[PDB]
Amino acid sequence: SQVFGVARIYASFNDTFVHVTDLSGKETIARVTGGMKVKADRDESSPYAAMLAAQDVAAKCKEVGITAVHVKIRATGGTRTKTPGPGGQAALRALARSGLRIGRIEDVTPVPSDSTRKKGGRRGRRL
Amino acid sequence: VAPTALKVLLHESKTVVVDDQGKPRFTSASKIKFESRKIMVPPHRMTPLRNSWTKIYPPLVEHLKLQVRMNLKTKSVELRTNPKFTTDPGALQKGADFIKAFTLGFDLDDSIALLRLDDLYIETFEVKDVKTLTGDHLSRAIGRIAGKDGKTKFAIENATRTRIVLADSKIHILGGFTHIRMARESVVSLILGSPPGKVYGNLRTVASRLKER
Amino acid sequence: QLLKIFHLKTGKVVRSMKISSPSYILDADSTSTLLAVGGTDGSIIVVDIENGYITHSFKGHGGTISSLKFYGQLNSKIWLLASGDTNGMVKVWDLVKRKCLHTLQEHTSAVRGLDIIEVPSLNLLSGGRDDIINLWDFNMKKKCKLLKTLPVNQQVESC
Amino acid sequence: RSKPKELPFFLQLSGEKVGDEASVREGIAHRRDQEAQKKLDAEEQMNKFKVTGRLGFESHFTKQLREGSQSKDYSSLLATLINFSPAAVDLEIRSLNSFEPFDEIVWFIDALTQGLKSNKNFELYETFMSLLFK
Amino acid sequence: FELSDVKSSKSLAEIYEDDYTLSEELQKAHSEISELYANLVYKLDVLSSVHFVPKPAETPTISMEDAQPLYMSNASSLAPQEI
Amino acid sequence: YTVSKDGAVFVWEFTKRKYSWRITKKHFFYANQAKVKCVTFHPATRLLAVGFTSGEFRLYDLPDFTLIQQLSMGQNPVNTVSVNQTGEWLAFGSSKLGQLLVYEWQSESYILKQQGHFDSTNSLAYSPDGSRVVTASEDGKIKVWDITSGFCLATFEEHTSSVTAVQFAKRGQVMFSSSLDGTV
Amino acid sequence: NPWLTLPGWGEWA
Amino acid sequence: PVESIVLQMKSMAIHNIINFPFPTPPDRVALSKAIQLLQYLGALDNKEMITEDGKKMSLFPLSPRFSKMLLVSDEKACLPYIVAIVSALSVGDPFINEFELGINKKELRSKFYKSRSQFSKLDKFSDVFRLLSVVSAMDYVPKEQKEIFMKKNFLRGKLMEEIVKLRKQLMYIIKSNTSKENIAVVIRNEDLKSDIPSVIQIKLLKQMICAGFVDHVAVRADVLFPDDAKITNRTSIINIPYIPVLATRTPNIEDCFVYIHPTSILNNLGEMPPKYMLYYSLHLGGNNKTRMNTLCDIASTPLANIARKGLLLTYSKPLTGQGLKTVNLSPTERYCYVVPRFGSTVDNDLKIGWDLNPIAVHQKKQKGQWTVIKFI
Repeated sequence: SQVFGVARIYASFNDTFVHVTDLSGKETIARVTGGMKVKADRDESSPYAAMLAAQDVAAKCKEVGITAVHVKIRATGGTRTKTPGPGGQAALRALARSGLRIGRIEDVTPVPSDSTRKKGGRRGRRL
Repeated sequence: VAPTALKVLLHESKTVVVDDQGKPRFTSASKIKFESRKIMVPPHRMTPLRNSWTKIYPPLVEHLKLQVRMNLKTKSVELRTNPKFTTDPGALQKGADFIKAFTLGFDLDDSIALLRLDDLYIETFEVKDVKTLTGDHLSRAIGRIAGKDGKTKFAIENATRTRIVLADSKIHILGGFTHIRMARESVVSLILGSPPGKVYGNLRTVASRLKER
Repeated sequence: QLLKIFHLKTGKVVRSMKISSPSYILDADSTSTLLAVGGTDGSIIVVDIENGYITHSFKGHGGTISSLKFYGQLNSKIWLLASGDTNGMVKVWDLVKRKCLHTLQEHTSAVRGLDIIEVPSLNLLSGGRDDIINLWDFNMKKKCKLLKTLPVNQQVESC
Repeated sequence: RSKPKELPFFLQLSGEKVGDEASVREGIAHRRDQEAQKKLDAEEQMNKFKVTGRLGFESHFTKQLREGSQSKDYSSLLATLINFSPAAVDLEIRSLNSFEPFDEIVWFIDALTQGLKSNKNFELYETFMSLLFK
Repeated sequence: FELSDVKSSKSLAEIYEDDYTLSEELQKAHSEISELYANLVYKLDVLSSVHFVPKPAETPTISMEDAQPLYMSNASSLAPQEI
Repeated sequence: YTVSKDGAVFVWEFTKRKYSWRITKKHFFYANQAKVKCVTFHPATRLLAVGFTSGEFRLYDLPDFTLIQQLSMGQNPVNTVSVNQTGEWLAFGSSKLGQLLVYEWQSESYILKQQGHFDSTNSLAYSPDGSRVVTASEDGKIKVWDITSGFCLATFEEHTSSVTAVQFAKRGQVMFSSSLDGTV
Repeated sequence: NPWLTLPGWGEWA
Repeated sequence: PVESIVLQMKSMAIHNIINFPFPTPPDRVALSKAIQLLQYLGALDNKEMITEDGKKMSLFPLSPRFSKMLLVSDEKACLPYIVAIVSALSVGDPFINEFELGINKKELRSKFYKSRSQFSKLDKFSDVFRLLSVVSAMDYVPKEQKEIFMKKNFLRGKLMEEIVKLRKQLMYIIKSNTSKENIAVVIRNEDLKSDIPSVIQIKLLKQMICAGFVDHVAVRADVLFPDDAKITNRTSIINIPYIPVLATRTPNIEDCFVYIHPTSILNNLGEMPPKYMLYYSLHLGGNNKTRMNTLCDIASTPLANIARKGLLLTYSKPLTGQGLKTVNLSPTERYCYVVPRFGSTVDNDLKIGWDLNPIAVHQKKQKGQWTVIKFI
């Protein structure tokens, strides 16, 4: 009586993606981002954008028939930060408030055993 | 007798009834899900967990009305939503975040702010993400962030109105989204090599703006 | 998850209730006094429009409700409700007896079209998204037989 | 003028103070409770006192007002009217009934009308009916 | 304006309660200031006075003294131009 | 009924334990630090008026100990309390500021409320008609008095220092005063 | 008829 | 009933009752009496227009008095008691009394005294609940035990089955009007059956009966006119006088006096009877004195709240005195103590009113009148 999904959240510095798919991941159920739900570019990564996106997905998730989801949070990873930002955390909160049962929460950030050089250069970046 | 004496106010029936318009009329019909969260606690934080948990379960079990327990065998803190008592759907996730803040290194009273409010987030990043520092260069960067007697870190905490846990090269910032952001640039500026004194000056400027607004 | 009843003549919202789950199937009887609400939880809620109260609460379906059909006539004791879920499963609920009368599982895909007609014995027309239509005869007794299955070669949204 | 001179665990804090500047940009942004509390204080004043003495339906003044109208002689009412304290004067004028046929107001005007004819206690008789219009 | 460089005793909640609930401490200085000057002026007045100088001196409070007579109303205290 | 400084009221009755006086009931004034300074009791109406050292008085009904009312006349002790024959007027007095207040507890109205000058009166002036006289003290407060009633109608505390002189205009509508603070 | 110990160390808390 | 004629007629928004051109006119006196009685039930306002309660009475088919109790009964699940009561009075008395039995043999009269005693437990001062006791007790008597139950208790059997049937239909009527599913309600025996009413339910039950018979309330003479008739401990209860509220004051007050029936529970009381008693009706039977058909005893504040809806109750001006301050909210709102007066006004000496105990109460100025809202 409980159909499961997979809520894949990608929390980038400049945007947050809330993507819900089947368990397999080949077929998408609903994809909503911060840019969907805000008027200004500066607020795409805002937590407020994230909660609105999650609520829209949660409503769409219900319409399909899926009642629970497995959360696979991730960040940009690679040569950049490995921890999801506040936007991803806010989206996870909204899904819990939406009423969709959360099955399991895992961090699947792309972590390189070895990586290429970063964009900053020697003197650093992120002034 | 004393010697000083004088002298309140004032089963569904299995049938239907058909009304003048031909309509049927029937009798009235007879008049928060269980969820769990796992967070593992690392070794270095559990002794703080032991002596502090006398103050950690009360808010969770009372205000959030969560079902609290931890696994000694797996060394993890467990929270469950009790269907017959729990009322707030977001309490279970809220409790997990509060436990996580303590796990990352924040003070207990600092972590309680997560429970009290709904708009506090943890920002996390690493020193090499800003600039690849190694050997003594990395150590001096960490010292610069902390400052003598931790003064530089406290300056950021008070000015940007957040908290910072400086776990080696691992930085965690707790507060409101804008507030935690403000702290990051000050921390990052120190990493890039700005002297603490010049950074402290900018903290005073933003702090005044914070009070004005 | 709020059912709201609006009276056109008065131009006001007469009644407002809370449903257990958001619903996307609504059915009203020909006599214009009953409303059926089909939620994804498999719960069926029958509401008296004029008096604005729940009359029946049937919870037998497993999947989301996809089709609701009211059968009844003015000055009749034979009022009936038919419900079809997304599992190709149809139930014949009794309003007067307040119980499930017949259960059907021949459809495989979601049932989107339901219809009951009187045989001068009641005939049910069930059609689903599996490109087939099933014709059944039934009575108030324990009789429910399949007469014909018609391959219509189209996804039956309504029949 | 003489009247004598006079947190929740889940803090509902939102907006710029909590750093949610985005909500401010996007435009998203208890007196009855005081009335309800003041209701409780009134009841809390009612339950404070439980005087249970037996008291008459009609006060002394209104009895004379009725009796005087029966006899058309308001001297007893006028004589006691001079004797009340300024407060005891004032409460009675407001307590005067105000429904059709308005008999009570009619008698009191006749009382002060009689008082003026006596040409005594004028400033008093003058001020009572000033309170009457008030 | 000076920024504190030591750990704040008040925890992250506590500043939120403080925000939820010109300065109370500032007027405490004002009141205590006024107290001393009454004491200073008295003693200096005593030492410099030819004649005797006496020493200068919740629940609902009664106003013993009023700036204007009781029967007088506030509305009657305003000139037509002010209204 | 016996009352102590600590704020305890004992009800004594003659009863069998053969018969002797005993404290049947005990009521306590739970004043935080105020101590009872003056007390009076009217047997006919069972009214207990007690003045504490903090400067506030409480009206009580005995023996049920019901708090009829509590008011504060200031921070100075309530020196003396008295009750009328009928029991409707309560007179309170504070010696420090020379207060005298008569209270109509039935209607919560003030029959009398006057305060005397703390200092010696430096100057005086009659109104041109003589109906009123104005007095000035070393405090710096002016007070206007009616001759016929002999009571203070208004007090003015605008002057910071002692008011040295007071005088009326020939019309009498206006009054002028000078003070050592440096203002007229 | 009438008419006629630290809470929860090892266990759920 | 003449009250039903005017009640139905008023629900038809028809203003002029007295001069209406009836084909067969009722006499003007009863038409006037019906309006006052129908006002006493709170169904007409002070200007004689139907109120919300009256409209519900027009829907109920019973007499307007029996209309009133059922309407105001919808509280604290006391309905089965009221329905059991209303059924008993409607049919008649099931009690075969000692006089009818001719036993006013010493062992038989003694059984009659126990049989009344077991049914007397509900209330010492009231007879209407003794009617309730047998009616509710009947429900638990199996079919084979009826006649034995009948013979043992000196009760009328064929009358009793009537009560049970009357209870069944009557519950349908009130449920149909009160319940939102008006026609769909189906009565069941289990609904009628119930356990002993609690003390609060008993009191709740006495005041409901007052809602009907508010006009029919009698005061002890020793309360209203001390020494008018000699009352003392030796006097038997049947000889203790009472006065109705609306009795016209005769030159000799003894004429208005009304007395308790011997069959009433109050006769065997021994102690002094209630100061107010509620009576179904008065009977000239008995040459010595007029007798009561007493139902239940009501106190002061209970009586005030019941007549608050009706126009039989008048309120005095705000009381002032020691601890009697009138708290005021707005120009049209205040809180104070008032001494209610039940019956005739003090000015009205033709009819015989009395004063009730003072009580805390809330008023509001409507049309210049401090209409009472609720007792504090």
